[PDB]
Amino acid sequence: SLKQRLKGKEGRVRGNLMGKRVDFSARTVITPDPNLSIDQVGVPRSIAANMTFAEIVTPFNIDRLQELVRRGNSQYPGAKYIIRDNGDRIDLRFHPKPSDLHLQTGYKVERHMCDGDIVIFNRQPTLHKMSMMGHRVRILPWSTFRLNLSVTTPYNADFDGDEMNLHLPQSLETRAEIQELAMVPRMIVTPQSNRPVMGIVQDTLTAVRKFTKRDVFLERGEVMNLLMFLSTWDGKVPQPAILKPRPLWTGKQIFSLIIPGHINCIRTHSTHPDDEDSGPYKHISPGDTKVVVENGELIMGILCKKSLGTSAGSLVHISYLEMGHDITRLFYSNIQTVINNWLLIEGHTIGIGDSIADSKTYQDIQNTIKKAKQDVIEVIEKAHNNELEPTPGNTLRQTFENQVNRILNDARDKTGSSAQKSLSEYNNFKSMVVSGAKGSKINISQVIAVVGQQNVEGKRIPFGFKHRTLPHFIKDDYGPESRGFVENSYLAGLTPTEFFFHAMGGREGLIDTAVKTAETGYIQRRLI
Amino acid sequence: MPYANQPTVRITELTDENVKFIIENTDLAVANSIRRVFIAEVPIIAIDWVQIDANSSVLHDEFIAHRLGLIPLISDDIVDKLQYSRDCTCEEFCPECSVEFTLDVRCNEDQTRHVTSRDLISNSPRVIPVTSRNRDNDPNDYVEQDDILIVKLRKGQELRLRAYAKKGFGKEHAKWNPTAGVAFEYDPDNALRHTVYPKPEEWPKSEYSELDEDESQAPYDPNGKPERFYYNVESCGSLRPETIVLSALSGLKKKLSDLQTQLSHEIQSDVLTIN
Amino acid sequence: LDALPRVTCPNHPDAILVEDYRAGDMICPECGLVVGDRVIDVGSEWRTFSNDKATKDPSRVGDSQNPLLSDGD
Amino acid sequence: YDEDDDEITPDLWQEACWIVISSYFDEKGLVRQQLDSFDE
Amino acid sequence: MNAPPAFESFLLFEGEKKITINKDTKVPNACLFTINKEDHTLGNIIKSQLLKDPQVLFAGYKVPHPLEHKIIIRVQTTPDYSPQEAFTNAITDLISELSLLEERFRVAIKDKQEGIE
Amino acid sequence: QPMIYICGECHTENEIKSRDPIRCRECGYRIMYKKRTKRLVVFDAR
Amino acid sequence: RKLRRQMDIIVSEVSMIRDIREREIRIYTDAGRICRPLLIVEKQKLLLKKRHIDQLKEREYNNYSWQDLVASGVVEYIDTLEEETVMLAMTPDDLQEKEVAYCSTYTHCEIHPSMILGVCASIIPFPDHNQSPRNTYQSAMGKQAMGVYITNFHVRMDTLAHVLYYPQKPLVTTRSMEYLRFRELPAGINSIVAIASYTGYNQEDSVIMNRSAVDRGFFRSVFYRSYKEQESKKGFDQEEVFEKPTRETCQGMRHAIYDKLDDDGLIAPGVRVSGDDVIIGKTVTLPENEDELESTNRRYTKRDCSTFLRTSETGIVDQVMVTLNQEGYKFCKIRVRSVRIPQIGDKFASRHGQKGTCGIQYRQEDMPFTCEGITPDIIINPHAIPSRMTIGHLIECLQGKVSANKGEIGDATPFNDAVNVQKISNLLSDYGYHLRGNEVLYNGFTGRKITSQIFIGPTYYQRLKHMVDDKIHSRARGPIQILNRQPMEG
Amino acid sequence: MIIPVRCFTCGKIVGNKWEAYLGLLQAEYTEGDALDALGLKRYCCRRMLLAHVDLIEKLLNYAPLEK
Amino acid sequence: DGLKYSLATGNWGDQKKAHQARAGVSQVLNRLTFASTLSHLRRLNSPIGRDGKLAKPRQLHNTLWGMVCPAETPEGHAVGLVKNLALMAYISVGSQPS
Amino acid sequence: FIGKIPIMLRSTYCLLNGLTDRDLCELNECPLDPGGYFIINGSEKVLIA
Ligand SMILES: [Mg+2]
Ligand SMILES: [Mg+2]
Ligand SMILES: [Zn+2]
Ligand SMILES: [Zn+2]
Repeated sequence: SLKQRLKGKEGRVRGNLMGKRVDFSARTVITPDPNLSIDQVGVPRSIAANMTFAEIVTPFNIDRLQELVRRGNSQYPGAKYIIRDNGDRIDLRFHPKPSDLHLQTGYKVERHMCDGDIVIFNRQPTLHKMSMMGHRVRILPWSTFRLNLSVTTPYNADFDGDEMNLHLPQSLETRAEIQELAMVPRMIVTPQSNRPVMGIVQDTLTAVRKFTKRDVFLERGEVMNLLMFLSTWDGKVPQPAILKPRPLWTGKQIFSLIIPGHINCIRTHSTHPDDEDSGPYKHISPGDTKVVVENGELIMGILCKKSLGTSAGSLVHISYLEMGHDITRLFYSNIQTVINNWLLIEGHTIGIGDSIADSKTYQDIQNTIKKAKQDVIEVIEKAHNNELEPTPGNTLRQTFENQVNRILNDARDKTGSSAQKSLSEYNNFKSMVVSGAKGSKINISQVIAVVGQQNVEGKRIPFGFKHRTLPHFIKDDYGPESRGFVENSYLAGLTPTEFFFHAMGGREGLIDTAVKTAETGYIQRRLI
Repeated sequence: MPYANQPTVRITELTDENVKFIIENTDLAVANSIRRVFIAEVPIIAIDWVQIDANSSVLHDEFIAHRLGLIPLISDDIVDKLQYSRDCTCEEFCPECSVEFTLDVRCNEDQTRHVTSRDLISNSPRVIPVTSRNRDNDPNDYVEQDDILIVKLRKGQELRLRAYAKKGFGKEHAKWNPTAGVAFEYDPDNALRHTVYPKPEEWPKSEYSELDEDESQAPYDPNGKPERFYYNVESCGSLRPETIVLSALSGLKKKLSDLQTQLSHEIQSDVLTIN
Repeated sequence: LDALPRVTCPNHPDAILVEDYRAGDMICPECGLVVGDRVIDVGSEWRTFSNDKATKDPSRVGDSQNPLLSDGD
Repeated sequence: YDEDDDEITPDLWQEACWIVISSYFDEKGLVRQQLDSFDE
Repeated sequence: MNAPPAFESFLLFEGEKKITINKDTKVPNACLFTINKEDHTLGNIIKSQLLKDPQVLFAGYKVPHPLEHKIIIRVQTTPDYSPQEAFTNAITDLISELSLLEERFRVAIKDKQEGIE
Repeated sequence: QPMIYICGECHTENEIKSRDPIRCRECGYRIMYKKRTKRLVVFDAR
Repeated sequence: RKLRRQMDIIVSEVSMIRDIREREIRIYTDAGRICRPLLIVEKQKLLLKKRHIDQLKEREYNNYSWQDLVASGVVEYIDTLEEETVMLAMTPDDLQEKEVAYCSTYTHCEIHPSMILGVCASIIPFPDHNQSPRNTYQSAMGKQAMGVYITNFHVRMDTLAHVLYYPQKPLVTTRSMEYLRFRELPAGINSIVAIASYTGYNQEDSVIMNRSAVDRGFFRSVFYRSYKEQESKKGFDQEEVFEKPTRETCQGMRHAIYDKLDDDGLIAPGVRVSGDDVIIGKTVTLPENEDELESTNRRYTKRDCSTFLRTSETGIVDQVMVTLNQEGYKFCKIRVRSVRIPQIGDKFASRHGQKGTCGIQYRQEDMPFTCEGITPDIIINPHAIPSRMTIGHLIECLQGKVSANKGEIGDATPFNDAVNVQKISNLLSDYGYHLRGNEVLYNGFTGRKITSQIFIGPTYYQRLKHMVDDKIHSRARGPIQILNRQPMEG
Repeated sequence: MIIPVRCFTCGKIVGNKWEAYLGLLQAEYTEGDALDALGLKRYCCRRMLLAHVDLIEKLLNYAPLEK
Repeated sequence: DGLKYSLATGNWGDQKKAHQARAGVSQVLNRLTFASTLSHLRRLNSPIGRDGKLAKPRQLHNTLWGMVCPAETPEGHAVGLVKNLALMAYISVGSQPS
Repeated sequence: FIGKIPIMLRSTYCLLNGLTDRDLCELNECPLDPGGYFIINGSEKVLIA
């Protein structure tokens, strides 16, 4: 019917007038490219040659453009079409003597994109305004859009094969407007929550804390190599922190060159280290776990998510307010380049080694598990005698279920705390958690110590069968394993019940992810 | 120039396939680059152009062209007589910048036939054949010494094609590799701490770490530098090991010399702040 | 402008007019003067959709009804 | 041959069990569910 | 295929130029050398030869992006000794040192092995 | 010039150079195959 | 129960359950119940004995089979309603342990626990060292890993097919795979993989790859697309015909060249085609004369409707088949072969669902090498491991290392007493490596060692159908929808 | 299908050693040792030859004494 | 033709008595890889309202142990409504109760 | 004669069931295919449970 065609999605208003498909567009897979600036994007030659931009001929650019017409279309940096002031559009493939087609002021020439045109780059579903931003193209080999790794965060891209959409504006008015407003350097601090919407991430994030540690010393030869990558270097090599026996630069020192000699952050330091609330103030071993920046020089302390990351009070945020977006943009590219290259001599890895611990730790953990399991039997024995005495705000069943959950959670937390402590300094796993790169304390707990009580809908595994969770258990067994506690860890394998119970809890995460995308998509739409 | 560090050599072991040696009093960058040259820059001859007349095997066409590319070629003859295809005055190919190979086989018998390098012949005189059964089977028999099963055929199936081998090198395509591999090691006791061992006792001592035989594991030295590099190049069979290394060194010498001549040409005209 | 039929080449009388399907343009072999009114087998436009749910085909706007066996349709 | 009387060692290394499991797949299809229904 | 011909990785173009030399402006008696169509193989060793020389104040190289074969070498020397001469000497000395290695190697190879042929 | 048309499963040519039915004589099968061209094609071994 | 085990009541088709707290017994003989085989344990011991196992081994010349085994009444089929009532024991081990354990009442026993897994969850190694959503993600990607999918693929004309050149059977296998014929027909390759950061082209779910490996044929594959076209009378005064279309007679004039076609009307095997070439020339003679008054000249008697590219940059025509279809009409299929070499943008995954794009490729020169010189074929970024916790990825890898040195295929059975961490590491050290897999790695650009040792070793990897050249796309002007006047769908 | 000439990883030709391996295993059961006698000293090469599958034979098996 | 039609299209009934109640019961066999074919032949499907019914018939109920594969569903849309048998699983073809 | 019933591949009425590996290999139909799927109009069509 006519009404139906008009109705909703794919209807004349919403699915067509309000949102139509457009011309001048490109779409491909993305891969990471440290070597680009932030507001650059790499574009495949095929995509750059097929798409076009209309330059209008002036007296002082005519000679270059005439050369461009002469290159034709068969080679890359050419022209597609020439448009006469009369209104005629002319193809530049069929005409046998382009040289005979003399240009003059007032003709428009539709040339292939080249290194420096501005595009709108976009990843749907477009969640917030920073999800669609203007970039400079950079033409290079092989067929994906290549974009600086730090831009992943506003976009939510995970080069696990995510797509991007690219759009090329056509007039000078839309190019100026994009260049002034939509550009990525303008997008750095978000108006949503007045914080930097993009921080240093992944390897660069791990490699930097490791680099800023005061144990790192570099020879004159390796300092030159890092200095070589830096863009805004002054040309003066800084006075080495150690003059003799042999000349050496500290990690923090070379880092002081990559920040704009002006930013003045104090505090932001909060790694786990040092202490919680008052330990460093006992005696003032001015310490090394707390970061200090003065006069644009990193004075003491290593970097992490707390200093370097998206946190509203960072090096990147303070620099943005202080130096201004263009200087913050050279600072982002530079920090990655000096820090990726140093990582290049250093390396970073993670084997099974980072997940295994010592014999004493396992005996202690197992002894911790044996105590918790005995206590659960103790609660059950107390419960069957009808002497448990309900808590003032629950029923007897609820008190029992609260109480065993308190103990089994308490058990995981004790063994979890025990493994993080038993680990050493060299565990690459600790290096990824501590920098704030990926993972968390609870992740470490799960691979090495113990996985714990699986859950569904906010409580322990349900009695799917009559008074049992799996046919393997005895009826009415309220102990730990039977109601879905996983006693082992992902380093030591799981038992069949644990594997199946783990599988129940992993699923609840898949259903939540599928539903959530729809309702948020709808709630957002109603608001705008 | 006063700073040139002599650079001595010592050869430990040499066979038909291996060359094991130590270079001493030279720089790490020389060691790494000479190694990079052994893989990428050593020229060789390999099949590069294949045209297929009739192909009825149970394997598709490009699959055959690919397998042919990868077979090694006895380039014992100085590949320098054979110029690069790009430079030669000839249209497309010629005897002076190419070698020609030809293959024609069919399975007339009821049993399965194997296709191998012995059936593939150089139209070009016998000085540049495939690696299998030429200068000798080496009393060390490789039962069939078939080099490679190119494909298999049955009654009625046939394969007729032509191939043109040319000079090219490793940093272009992997087929142009003179090496099956190359071992490279320096400072096997970690005296310099260029790598940092947590729990140093769990590492197995290397073949050259035997000096102090001591289980003490790595004596430190803070005033050290790299010295004494251990190599072990192994040939793929396409060229004798010492001849690969000598060709690499000289080719690299031609390459730097070219950079000097370009650099001199730059200062042939305007002085360009030469002094 | 009723004498269309594809002879609308102003500079010189036409012999053949070529369709550059990919560009969406009508081009003339021996000069350069597109004259678009791009028919891209306009027949192709209803058959554009595919990846969106179909089989039963909710977006169909016409049954073939086989007219070349029937006077009426 | 079995007798349940002269037997004294009924145990057997359940790593033997793949021989039981193989006899399942070796006899059954891998996809009998489809086939038996159509035959029925 | 969007990918380049594989030879494009090293082959100079008819319009491109093998080396270009441009002076710095930030600091005196410094220069920057650009080599086109090259890799870490040339760049890394020459950088090391220049560091060996005690009259070089600074020397370093990088390739700006791996997909576009180009390298740059920044060198800086004392204000009485041009970076061009140091660059020339470092290369010529390196050719000489390699040739000594080459000569010493063949002689080492000759030594008692009758299987060198 | 003929168009060969190698037969289904006997692979005797049928010399179909007209508007005749694509059925291969002698052999009952009626699926075909056009045969490789005598035209040469070049493959780089890469 | 005694009759069903005696075969007097059809075992597979009859379930029988007693619900004692409601004092009723229901029996079902209907179709559509899901049931599984289980061992019958009696008197707290197995009813199956070693005599039967030797009888099963005897089948290489004996006619004794699984059906004989069921008739011995040592196994029963138990559906989910009946599975609610049994006391099922995990293993014979536990059933022995019972002298100290809490339960001594078992009735059935699991023939093996990994059997709770379906086909795709069975290709994947050590799945229990995987964080549970990883196992779901692999089972999906497993359907997308291309391989050689049947063996007679040379005479099939599947609309679209993807075949890998050199599959390899998984170096570390699950026992279950012996029954998926997976060894016969593999899915990926046994690659040499390192978990390192490198020059950071592999951040965020991507990979650095060895270019010399893609060159030596590694993960090289062939791709076939089949086009079919029909002639059809399809009306009283319409004819379709295979012919060489000419601008002298036909009406279509599409600038695509028709020169490559044979006189018949479709191109012959071996010709190269591109993103403009016409594969089959069909024409539709339509009006016969319904345009009276000298309307002949040219481009009159018949329209063009031939089939040609739009598709892609494509490859070589493999096969052309002329036959006739179910209707009787002359009908064609033409297969076009292309050879996909792994390139930046293609997607791969290990068996843990470590899927990822290829970030850049480096020649054998640059890759960081070992003592021997084993340069990695892939470098996965270490950060992929910790949040995702596929530790199984590391265990597969360490186990695969032992398999390569021993030369014996390993065993990634998900439930065994093979104390995998300690025992494998002990074996791996005995072969002369660092016991937990690290290897002292060197830097390809400067020859210096990498300061941290890199966990390096083999792992089975998969190439996916999602090649990058298939998904690339762009537009400038182009076709317009005149019922709507906007650009086309894609 | 059919052994890759040269091991993907290193370069060492490995088709020259195939049939000899299959022959030796048919004669002598010591697969670890069989690889060693063949000369593939190193585990990249050992996975190559070890984990390869000869699919070519099912393909040769088809009726196709015609194509 | 009435059966041939149903199998080909995927529709249900002879078209006169609806078709929407058993949509998509028939499919083109996927063959991307031998494991793919083998998986589709072992597919199990589970009827629902369409695009957004959240409830218990979507998660992992305990009775699946040994019948349906615990971890193998599509990663979106029908994220638990598409199940697969395990390996040992069977389905009774039915029999006369007589 | 009343109609034509589609046959599910390699079931007891699909003629391939009575043949061995060599015979199926000779018929150019793969021995390792699982079967159980209908073939309609040139397409293999599988039912979902
Ligand atoms: Mg993302
Ligand atoms: Mg990410
Ligand atoms: Zn020549
Ligand atoms: Zn090796």
